Amino acid sequence: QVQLVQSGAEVKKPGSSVKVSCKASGGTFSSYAISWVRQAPGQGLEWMGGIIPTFGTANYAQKFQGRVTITADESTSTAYMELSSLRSEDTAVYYCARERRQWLEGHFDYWGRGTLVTVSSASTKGPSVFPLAPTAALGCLVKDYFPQPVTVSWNSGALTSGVHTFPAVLQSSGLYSLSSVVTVPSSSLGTQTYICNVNHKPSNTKVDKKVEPK
Amino acid sequence: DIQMTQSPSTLSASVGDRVTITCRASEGIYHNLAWYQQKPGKAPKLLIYKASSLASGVPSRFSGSRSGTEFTLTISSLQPDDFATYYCQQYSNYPLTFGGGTKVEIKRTVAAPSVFIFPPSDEQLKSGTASVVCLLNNFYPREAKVQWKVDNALQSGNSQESVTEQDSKDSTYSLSSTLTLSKADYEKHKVYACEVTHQGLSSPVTKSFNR
Amino acid sequence: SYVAHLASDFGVRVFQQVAQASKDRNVVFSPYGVASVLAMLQLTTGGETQQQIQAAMGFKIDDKGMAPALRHLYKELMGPWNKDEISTTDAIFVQRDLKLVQGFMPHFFRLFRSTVKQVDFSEVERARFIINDWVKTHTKGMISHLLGTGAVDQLTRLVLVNALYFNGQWKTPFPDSSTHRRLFHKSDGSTVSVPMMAQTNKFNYTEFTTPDGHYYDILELPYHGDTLSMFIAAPYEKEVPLSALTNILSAQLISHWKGNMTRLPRLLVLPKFSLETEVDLRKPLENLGMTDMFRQFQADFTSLSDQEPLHVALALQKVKIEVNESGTARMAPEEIIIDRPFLFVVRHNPTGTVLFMGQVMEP
Repeated sequence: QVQLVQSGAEVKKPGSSVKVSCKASGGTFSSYAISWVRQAPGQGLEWMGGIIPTFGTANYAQKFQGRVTITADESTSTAYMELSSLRSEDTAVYYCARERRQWLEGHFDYWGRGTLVTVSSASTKGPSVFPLAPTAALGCLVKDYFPQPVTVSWNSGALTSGVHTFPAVLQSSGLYSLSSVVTVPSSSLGTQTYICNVNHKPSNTKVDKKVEPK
Repeated sequence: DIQMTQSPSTLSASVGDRVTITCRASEGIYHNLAWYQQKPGKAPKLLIYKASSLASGVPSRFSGSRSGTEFTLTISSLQPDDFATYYCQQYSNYPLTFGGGTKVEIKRTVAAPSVFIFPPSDEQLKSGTASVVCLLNNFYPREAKVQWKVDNALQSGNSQESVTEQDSKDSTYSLSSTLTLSKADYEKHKVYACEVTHQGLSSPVTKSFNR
Repeated sequence: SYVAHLASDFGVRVFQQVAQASKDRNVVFSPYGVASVLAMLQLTTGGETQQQIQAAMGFKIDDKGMAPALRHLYKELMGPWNKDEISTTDAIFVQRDLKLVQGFMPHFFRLFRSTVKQVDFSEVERARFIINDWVKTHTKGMISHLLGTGAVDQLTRLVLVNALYFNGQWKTPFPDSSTHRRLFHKSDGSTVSVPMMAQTNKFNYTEFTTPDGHYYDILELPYHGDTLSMFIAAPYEKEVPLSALTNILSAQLISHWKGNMTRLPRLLVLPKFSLETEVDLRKPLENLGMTDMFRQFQADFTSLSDQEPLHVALALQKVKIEVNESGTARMAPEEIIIDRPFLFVVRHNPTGTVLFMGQVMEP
């Protein structure tokens, strides 16, 4: 019945210090090691360090030396991980891992859900909606939005079939663009309305653009 | 530092097939190798430890073996729950290093893409930036080459690509390459095209517009 | 160094003959001890008997500079580093009335630099006493009474004894609080609850394979000042017998283990062991082609004495080893548990001398 509950997702400027917590229940906290593994978007896993709460002192990776600080409060039964001098390269999902074996720090059986740490640099800008006018295809281009995510729809839930919404792509400019497309009958073209509903909650932006052949 | 090399990067297989994925260490790591499974937007799950030992609650189809400094994870009969990314990890010396990863995809029939070219909106065209979108609809496999040609001159370093996850219904891929230029370079040039090279196409399909 | 390698090589070959006889039993042997005593016996021998010993050992003691290097090796192996950790003795007992060869005693003292002990074997109980007293007074009473001395007769004219005791102080002692009782898997499959000590440290660790293709691991355990060290070798899989490792043992392989080692972080669970072994060297030496030594008339000891037909009436080695927490935090990804029969080697690293070696089948 081992559970690992982590703190909420955080968005920070490239200053800066981010501290993620990990509540462990239920088992002996003092004896077993709690490690921190990170995962960049569309990339592999990376170990940062680990701690045996009774030891007091944590093990670290020479790559992150002078930045990371791994602590564990035995009374609170929560392990912490703070990362100083943050930058765009630190943008990753941070996982809390626990060892099945006593006194060792090697492989992990128990894993936490993950805490997303976004590193920007960006204001909190709304999305610029542009249409892609024309079996036939027509789209909806979402541009320069921050932060992620953005939920997009067509015909207000009316169309699920043949619709592809691509993942966000991050631009050189520190901001995102998305695209959405739909495969519809050409016969239906110019005779049926199509509208793309873009919802961006963090900045509270709701745009409903109509796509027509022009 | 022990470098973990995983072969292949991407693997395509059918349900009930035997799947073998390779891991390689830059130096001897004894039997101290762990195997993890990861699904999109989910935490990694340990399957194998000590190269061949099976973790608690993990099914029989999962196997592990050691061949010197190379380790292989075997799935005897591939199941619908098995389509995920797999990572190998070493626990011989610090730092604890993970592999590049091997995604296991559904084997489908070779499906040629439907190529569509979208010019920029006049709105946008006006706001100083121009975005030209090339759409590749429902194809297999994921391997596709998209080339941008502005007045028959090949482009480089000014376009961005985006791929969708393998579909739940037809298990096909969708790709979108977006060429981004200033409104002022858009307007000096005429012909805009995107050449698509794919297995399904016997000859590279090029979709062009004049503006 | 070259003589230290030759001496250890011969000694590991004698151990293999002792180990193959026991097979399922605990054995503690001194490869240097048997080489040191037979290097001394080479001086007493002549003809067919001398060439049998010289061929099996791989060296002649009268060759230059075999003996000065052998003396320099003892001075080296001995003092001032060993805090009464190791206690050794070599003794050649000969008949008191027996007329020795003119110029044997000054030649034996010139090369060792000790003497052949003279005792009267007609006084059987006093003769047995002096042999056991020599072992007790020189090994600090740590070695129990000899059982082989029961072969001492009136017709006895030549007795060979070599006794060694070792209980070394670890460089990093095992904590007493960390010593727990754990199951030990015997060769016959059965399990026993034995006290096992534990420590998390950076150990010199390596992996090798047997001819049949099986993995075996070697862990290096240093004693204070890095002078002495203990190697623990055992196959990875429990289905693999320790004999598969013992059958391939050599002084060159032990050096390869040391050369291929890498310092790695590990949690080591090793059992506490105290072994005492008295070996009749007759059969292990006869199996190595040194048959003449123990034959009534065939034995050629003409270099020592030619007054009476001489031959070895008794050849023994009694070794006692003690392995505990100390003679008198740390992070690790994997643990090593020595819960199956293992091989141990006590090595003197600056010269590569294999002082002790054995098999712990049941601690």
